[PDB]
Amino acid sequence: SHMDLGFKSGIDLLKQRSTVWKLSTSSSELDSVLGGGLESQSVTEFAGVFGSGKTQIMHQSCVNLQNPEFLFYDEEAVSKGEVAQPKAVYIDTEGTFRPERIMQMAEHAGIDGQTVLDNTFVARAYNSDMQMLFAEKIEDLIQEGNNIKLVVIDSLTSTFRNEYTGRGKLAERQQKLGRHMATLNKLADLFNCVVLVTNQVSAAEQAIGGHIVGHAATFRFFVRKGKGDKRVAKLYDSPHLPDAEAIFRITEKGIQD
Amino acid sequence: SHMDLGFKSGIDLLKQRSTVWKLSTSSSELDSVLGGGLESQSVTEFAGVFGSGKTQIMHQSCVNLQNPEFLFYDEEAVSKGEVAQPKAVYIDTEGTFRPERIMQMAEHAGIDGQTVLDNTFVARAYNSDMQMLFAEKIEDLIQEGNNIKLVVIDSLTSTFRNEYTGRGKLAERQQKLGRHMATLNKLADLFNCVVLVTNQVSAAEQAIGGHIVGHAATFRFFVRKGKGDKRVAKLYDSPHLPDAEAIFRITEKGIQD
Amino acid sequence: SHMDLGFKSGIDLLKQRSTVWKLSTSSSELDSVLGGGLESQSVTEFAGVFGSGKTQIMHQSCVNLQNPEFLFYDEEAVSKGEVAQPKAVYIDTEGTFRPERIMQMAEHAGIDGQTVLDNTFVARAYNSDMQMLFAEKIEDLIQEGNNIKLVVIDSLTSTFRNEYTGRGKLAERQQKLGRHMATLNKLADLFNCVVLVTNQVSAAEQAIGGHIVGHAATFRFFVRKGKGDKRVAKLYDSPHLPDAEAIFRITEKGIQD
Amino acid sequence: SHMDLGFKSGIDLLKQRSTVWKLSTSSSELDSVLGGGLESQSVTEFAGVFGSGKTQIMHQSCVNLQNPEFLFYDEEAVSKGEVAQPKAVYIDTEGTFRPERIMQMAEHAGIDGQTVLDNTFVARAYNSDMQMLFAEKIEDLIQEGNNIKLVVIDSLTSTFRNEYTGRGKLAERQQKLGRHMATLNKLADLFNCVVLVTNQVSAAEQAIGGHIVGHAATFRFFVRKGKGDKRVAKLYDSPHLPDAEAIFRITEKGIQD
Amino acid sequence: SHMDLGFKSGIDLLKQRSTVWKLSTSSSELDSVLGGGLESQSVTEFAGVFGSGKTQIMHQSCVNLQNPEFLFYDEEAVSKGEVAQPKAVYIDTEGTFRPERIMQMAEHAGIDGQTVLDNTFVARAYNSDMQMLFAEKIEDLIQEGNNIKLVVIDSLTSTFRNEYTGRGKLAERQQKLGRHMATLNKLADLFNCVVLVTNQVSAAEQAIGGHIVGHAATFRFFVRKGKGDKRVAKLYDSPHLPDAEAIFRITEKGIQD
Amino acid sequence: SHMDLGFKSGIDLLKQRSTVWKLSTSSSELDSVLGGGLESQSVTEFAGVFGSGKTQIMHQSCVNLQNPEFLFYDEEAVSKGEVAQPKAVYIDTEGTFRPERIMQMAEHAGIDGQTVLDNTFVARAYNSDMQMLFAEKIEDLIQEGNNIKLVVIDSLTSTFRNEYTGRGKLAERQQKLGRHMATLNKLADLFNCVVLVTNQVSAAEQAIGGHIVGHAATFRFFVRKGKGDKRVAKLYDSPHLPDAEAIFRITEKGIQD
Repeated sequence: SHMDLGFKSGIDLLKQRSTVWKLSTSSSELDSVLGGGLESQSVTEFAGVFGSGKTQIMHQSCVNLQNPEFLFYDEEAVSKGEVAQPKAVYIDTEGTFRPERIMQMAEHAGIDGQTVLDNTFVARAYNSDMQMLFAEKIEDLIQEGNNIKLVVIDSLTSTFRNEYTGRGKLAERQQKLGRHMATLNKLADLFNCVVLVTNQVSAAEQAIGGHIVGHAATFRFFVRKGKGDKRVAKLYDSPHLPDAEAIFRITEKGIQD
Repeated sequence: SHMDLGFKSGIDLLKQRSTVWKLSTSSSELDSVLGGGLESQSVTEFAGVFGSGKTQIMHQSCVNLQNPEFLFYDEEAVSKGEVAQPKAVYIDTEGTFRPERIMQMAEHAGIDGQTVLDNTFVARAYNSDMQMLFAEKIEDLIQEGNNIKLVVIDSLTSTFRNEYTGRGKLAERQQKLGRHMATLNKLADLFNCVVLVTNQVSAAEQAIGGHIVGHAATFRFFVRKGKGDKRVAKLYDSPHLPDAEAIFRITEKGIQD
Repeated sequence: SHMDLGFKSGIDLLKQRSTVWKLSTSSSELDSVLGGGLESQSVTEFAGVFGSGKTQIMHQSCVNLQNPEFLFYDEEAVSKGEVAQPKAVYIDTEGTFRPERIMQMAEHAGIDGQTVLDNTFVARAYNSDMQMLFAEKIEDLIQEGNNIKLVVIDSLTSTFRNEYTGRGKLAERQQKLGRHMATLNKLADLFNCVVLVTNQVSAAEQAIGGHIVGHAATFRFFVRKGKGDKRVAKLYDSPHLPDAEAIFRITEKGIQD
Repeated sequence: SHMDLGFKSGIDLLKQRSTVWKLSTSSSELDSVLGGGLESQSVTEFAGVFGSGKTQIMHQSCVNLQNPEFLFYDEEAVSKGEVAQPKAVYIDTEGTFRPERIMQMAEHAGIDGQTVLDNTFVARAYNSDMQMLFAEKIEDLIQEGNNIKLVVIDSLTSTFRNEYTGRGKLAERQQKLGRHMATLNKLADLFNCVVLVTNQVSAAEQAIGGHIVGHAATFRFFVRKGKGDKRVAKLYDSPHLPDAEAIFRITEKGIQD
Repeated sequence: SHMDLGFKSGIDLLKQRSTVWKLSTSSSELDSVLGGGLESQSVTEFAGVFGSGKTQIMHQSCVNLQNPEFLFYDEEAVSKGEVAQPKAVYIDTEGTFRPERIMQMAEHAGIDGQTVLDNTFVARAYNSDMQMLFAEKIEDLIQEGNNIKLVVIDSLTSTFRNEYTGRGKLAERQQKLGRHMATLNKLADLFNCVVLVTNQVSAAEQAIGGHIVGHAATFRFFVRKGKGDKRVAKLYDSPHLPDAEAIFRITEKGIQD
Repeated sequence: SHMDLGFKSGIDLLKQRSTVWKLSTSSSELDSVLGGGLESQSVTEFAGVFGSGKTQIMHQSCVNLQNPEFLFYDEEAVSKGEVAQPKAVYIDTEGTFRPERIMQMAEHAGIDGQTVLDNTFVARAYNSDMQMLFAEKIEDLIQEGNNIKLVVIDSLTSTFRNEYTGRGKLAERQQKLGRHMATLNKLADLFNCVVLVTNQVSAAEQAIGGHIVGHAATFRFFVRKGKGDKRVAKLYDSPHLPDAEAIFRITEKGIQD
């Protein structure tokens, strides 16, 4: 009864810790910094400038979800049915979803592009209202028998930024964002899935949204452009992992190395 | 089912791509820059100064909609009925609709002007509330048996600009705009129509409304005055078309060359 | 069913045009500048300083409405029944209605004063709420069988200006005003009557209200004080008439010359 | 029918003008400046500094209302029942009602003080909400069978000034005030009574409340202190009376000369 | 019927003055300056710095209410039944109620302390809403049969001051305060009880809350510290008493001299 | 009857004091400064910079709750039943709860860590709404049969601080804060339990939230860093204890000295 009130005993916390599964990024170093891969029941943020690869990682994650081998879990804790026919939701904030990139990534990966597209729900959000409502509707998707295992918010803050210009209404912006973050954390946890969000950085080195976002994101990264198609992801916040940097590349095959 | 919620599988996206039809502008160069013509399912923005041709293109579009040969589409994906007895909605926020100019453009196009007027609904909006409400009521018009295939918003921002003065209400202005842009995209998508919007520019060049408007418009142009009756439309934003310029003219015949 | 939704076809607009009737101002020059007289289906604004004659023109219009020979219309487009037993509504925001001036003007015009006073409804409005509500209640007067054919708002902006002092509530002011402008245009349109409004000006030359008012008034005048009882009305905005000035007098008889 | 809607024909306006009655102020010169006495159906304002005699005039009006001979009216237009058992309402905003002063003025005028106190309702208002609600409830007092013929608001702006400090809420204060003025004029008009209000002045020389109050007060005075107990009431605004000054005194007998 | 609407005839007002009773403060000088003691049907305010004795006066009053000889009234206007089993309500804003101080004052006064504690209702208010609701619930305590004859608000403004920072919120703070003052005056008046409030002062010399409070407090004191155990209460606002100072002391017995 | 209305007689207050129990902090000096231990029916605040020991005290309290020898109470006033099977609520605002730390503290204290984890409900709050709602839901946990005797709010203000930036919202922040403080006090009082909260400090040494928080917290500490693992807890606000400092240490066993 208590868990229905949003509470969890210390024992409930430990138990649920065993049902955590992870999704590979197709990058050795990146998976390593992640301590296995992208964790479920948590929100992972990739913040950087445009072209840094935040969106590539999002597309790559939708493809990988469709490869049974890219999902790592404790067999005696997570049944094979729990992760069967896994579906992905991609909330698109600026029209960044590219089906052809999904195909390309699928092909070079030996996955059926057709299947990734068929199992990835795309929601085009033109304002913060839609963005937040789509997130909440993910429960409805799961209620219609869709095993949503990956939620992608690309991007987390552009609609809020575009709607709240002026530090005179920043509090209203922060509260709405905090509400969205609670929703994102709620579905990662209640539906044992991984939630990923992309974000931008401001002038001195912080992801947009302040602490309201930061205190609510379990894993946080800054993504920088190396030379050429190289990228470096820096994990600077995680509950128990060490801060570390991982280098990788973005090619015709997607995320690699 | 998922579609009921606003989500589209990647496969659905590809499928909807096939039903996109285009409307000619009566200018080869502009049509070529558009990659064929003004696209259904998208919001196309024409931004420029007063007298730059924005309103003329809107009128030309209403006339052209009444000539079957001016609509281009895949006869394998779009039935004749889908585009039969097509009608236009012209939401006029400053009193720019001119039935006599419609008559003229039609006459010179070998199109009956009476037919254009009989199939063009004009909605005079004196404030932003009326403007947004009219846009929402387009669904009610369709539901009455009117095959709306062209929606013109001339102009998109004059009302919002006349109401929200001072950067102290900008947030509210931006949120109302975002709501309007969402509705415009919804009409274009759910009813497979072409949605055109005219807009102004501000001081190195930007269409009024910032990113809330920009991010939500699929095709964006800046229209400039050339010598005499000449004009140049510069497409600077599109999903996959190259950024190019097209020259054309505004004559007694309408848009030409 | 479309007109029920506030939409009108191009054809409906032309048909609309055929039923327009005009009201003489008693000034040959002003009538000429107007293209015959004050048009129904449009809002006509007279802006200027106190004493420029705006209020005098409003009273003169109420008197002239009671002279069948001062209403010009196409007999084959408008029945004598539509313009029969015409009544006026005068919404007064500063207590400028003078029954004695009505009497004096009538007498000197060979019109029965009592008939003018008996067919002129006066509404004293002390704030914008009353002002706007009276305008909306004009529809109710009509249902009860009153052939309202002339609506006077003297003055248009006095109350809004007295309530929304400070450019900090200007946005709300502009929106309330836009709502009122829409209602005034609706009365003129739906009930085929002439709507006149008085207004003030400010510096380097503009009627109070900005574009929210400007875009919503079809005929716009600046009225200036000439020498003695002479006045000059300058039409600087109309759909198709030329910009021109008219000189007249305000005498014991009312508007003349 | 049109009466229900707040509208009145020019004829009704003239008619109602015949039912106006006046209340003597006990001062010959002041009664003369007033054109006979304080008029019913109008709001009369007395603005001045503290100690200028405003409150004394309010008390003297409550006393005089109980002497049948201090009410002047057209016996052919106003019935004796209309002015029978007249009662006053004194809305007290700073605890200025003084029953002993009523007693003193009454006896010195040969009126039974007990009768005055017995027919004078006092409403102590501690904030603007109470002040306004009390004024609206005067209608309910009349609806219960009380012939309310005099309404005193002492003072009109006191509570508004105390509540709306800072000019960032001035618009809200001006609108609330405008709503209050509407109510005061409504009771004067609908129940044919005299409404008196006291007010303060500020820097040059203007009653507090601006035009919102000013356009809504039919007769306006500035009361000044003369030598000793002498006072001068200056009428600076009236519909058809000349602007003039009246000197009078405040003694044990009340207002005199 | 008029009283039901909040109005009172002038006769009513006089009838009410006769039922006024007073509560001794234990200080000869203070009682003399008050005209006999703390008056019922009025709000009495003691303003000053921390340690000036405001709270001690509140405590002494709760104790004194339980000694019949400390209540002064006219037997012909107030029945012994009306003042029998009197009870006090103490609204505590910072946790200043001290049962041990009550016991002490009682003991030294020959009054049973348990009787005092048993007949004193304490309400700990942590914010303005609770403070305001507690005052309104006093009516409910009375309806339940409790003869509430004294209400202490310690302090009047602490919560309001803690919740409202910025001159841009001052308007809302003043209106909430005005609503609270209305309630305090209403219970003093309707239930014939004495209402006491403590307040702070600010720079030049005024009690916090401005005129909204000042205009609504019938008796007002500034309480200063003298030498050692001495304190001076200065009555500077009363409807009919002279402005005067009372010196008293805060001792083990409580208030004395 | 009055208990329902939120009022407590002075006798109720004394009787209430009789049932207060205290919880050991495992620090002899700190327990001494506290007059015995953390008191039920009160809110105790620990303010200090990050790493000062606040969160550690919260964890140590959850652990100590499960050792009956650490709860001190009057057996004549409090039954073994009231404190039997006590449970704790830990509202986690930044993700600071650590089950492993709970295990370690228990283990080294001779307490079964599994028992502590099993009887401690954790609530992760990502915004002020959630934070406040969990607090209120504690009534539900108790209703469902859980003997909640310890409530931890870690931290009290990080969410409010992250949501309300700028002085233009400070009033709204203070009021939300006030409501939350009232709720915390209410559960401490009604369910006879200990309520602990952690807070930050700013600039000239004050806990965040100002007086709105300060006035509502019965025991207030500023916790600072000594040398190495030493810490000093300074009690600067209590109802009857002396202001004093207690040095303690944070080690593998937990809070000690």
